[PDB]
Amino acid sequence: MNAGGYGNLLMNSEQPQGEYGVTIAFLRLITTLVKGQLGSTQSQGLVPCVMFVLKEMLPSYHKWRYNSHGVREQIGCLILELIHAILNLCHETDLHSSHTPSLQFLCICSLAYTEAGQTVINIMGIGVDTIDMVMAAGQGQGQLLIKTVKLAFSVTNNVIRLKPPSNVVSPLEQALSQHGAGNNLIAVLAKYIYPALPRLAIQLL
Amino acid sequence: LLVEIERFFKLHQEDQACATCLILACSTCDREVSAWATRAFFRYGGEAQMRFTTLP
Amino acid sequence: EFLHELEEKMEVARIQLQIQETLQRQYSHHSSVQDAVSQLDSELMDITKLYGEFADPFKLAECKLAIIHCAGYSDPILVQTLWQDIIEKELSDSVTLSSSDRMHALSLKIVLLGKIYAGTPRFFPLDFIVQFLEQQVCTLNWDVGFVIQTMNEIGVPLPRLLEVYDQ
Repeated sequence: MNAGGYGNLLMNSEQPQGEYGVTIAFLRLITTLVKGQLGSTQSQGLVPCVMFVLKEMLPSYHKWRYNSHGVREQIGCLILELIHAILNLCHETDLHSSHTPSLQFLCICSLAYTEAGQTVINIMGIGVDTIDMVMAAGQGQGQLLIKTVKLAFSVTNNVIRLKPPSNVVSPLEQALSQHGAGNNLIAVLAKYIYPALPRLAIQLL
Repeated sequence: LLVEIERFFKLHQEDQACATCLILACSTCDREVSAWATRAFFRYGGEAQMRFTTLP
Repeated sequence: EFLHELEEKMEVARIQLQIQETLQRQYSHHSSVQDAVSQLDSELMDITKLYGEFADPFKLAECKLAIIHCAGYSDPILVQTLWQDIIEKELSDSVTLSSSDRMHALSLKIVLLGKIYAGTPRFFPLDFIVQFLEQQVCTLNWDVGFVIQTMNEIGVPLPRLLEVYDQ
């Protein structure tokens, strides 16, 4: 028909309350779907489309207001997770070119082109400022924070290696140098050890 | 009678109504409504009323 | 805004003219109940009044449909339910020989109403309607293109029809 992701329009209007729940449910379903592609079914049509929503979500993320930062933690982590998975899983699935590469390709081009670091930076900043608290970190929140941060670092990491074969290079690398560390990333390892933080941060560097 | 042509039908008869209906359809300077209606009567008669037919 | 009032008026007035015209054809009516015509010509009427009083009692499904267009009543169930009645009524009059004859009349009835509503999607759900029509006509002799041709004639574009149909 003619172009139209219903979920995007419906969700984008506002992001408090149930609307957040709706988006989260979608993201969870979408993520399971990519995993499902591992098993495989009619992957190719659904799959790229999933990224389209995911990518819209990730950059729209900056502006959106969330119920809470923890909520924000969950959404960013999962959305980013889907995009991370798409790049990685793509090779394994068998038909021909791949069901997923179209999906994955959109991912690479997206960051490769109009590049908004802010979603990535946001995670970097949040992780920097978690509360040094034993409880209510409880470690459920803490685990989410590490998870968003870890997943984000790995994801940025994936982009960078993937970038030179194509030899995109340029801005993402520069942006990473800017954040890098070059101040905030370096700080990250101090915060936790790696109780969450250091290996991922160092690995990225 | 164009809107009810039963009255014409009653007095004049069906055949004559058909003939006049044909003339109106063909008739020149007539409104489209008139021509179409007359054509409709000629072709289909009155729906669920007067039927237009060969009978054994 | 004057224009706003004027156009709405023209629309409602037109409906009465249609209802009035049908009243003549209808044989359920009595000449002495001329009062209805007097009422029709006499003034503009409330839409609900037109709908409840005239359309339902005289089963003018087409009119009812058009009226709800102007009202802009979206409710799909009610809109669809009305459509079901129109289709069902059509079946009653038919005899079979006029598969073609009915074919034409059916297309004729649909196209006319279709032209008026087709601009808006609520009364004329193209997606919902097409199958409905096919299903109806299916219990009849068939030539391909009979269903779609009516929509094209209705005023629907080839491009619009194509995407929905493909879907």
